[PDB]
Amino acid sequence: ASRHGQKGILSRLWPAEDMPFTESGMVPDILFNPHGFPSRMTIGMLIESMAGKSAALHGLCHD
Amino acid sequence: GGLTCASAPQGTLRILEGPQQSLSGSPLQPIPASPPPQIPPGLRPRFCAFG
Repeated sequence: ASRHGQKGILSRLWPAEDMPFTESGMVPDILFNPHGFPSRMTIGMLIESMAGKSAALHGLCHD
Repeated sequence: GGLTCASAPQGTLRILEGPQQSLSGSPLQPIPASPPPQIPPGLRPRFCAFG
C-alpha cells in the first residue's frame, strides 16, 4: 500500500532485464497501473512521486 | 418596645465590581499565517547523462 489508500496485491515479480529502463540507466522497482487514479482521485500520490524524486535528487526533505 | 414593620424602601442599590475593555489589537500569531515551502538558492543539477 501507499500512504494514500492505494492498496494492492503483488501479482508478478518482473525480471530485472524485462523492466523498462530509463534514459538515465535506472529501472523502476514498483510498477503501478495508471488506472487507479481516474476513479479514486488520489492526486496526492502524483505529488508525492515528484516531491520524493526532487528530495532524492537534491538531498533535501520536503514536507 | 418590640420591632414593627417600617416604611417600604423607596429604592434598591445592587453593587458589583467590574473592570473595563482595552483597545482591539487582535495580534493573531507570533510568526503568523502558513509560511510557504520554497526553493533552496542555486541548487544546481545533481545528475548528468552518460557520454
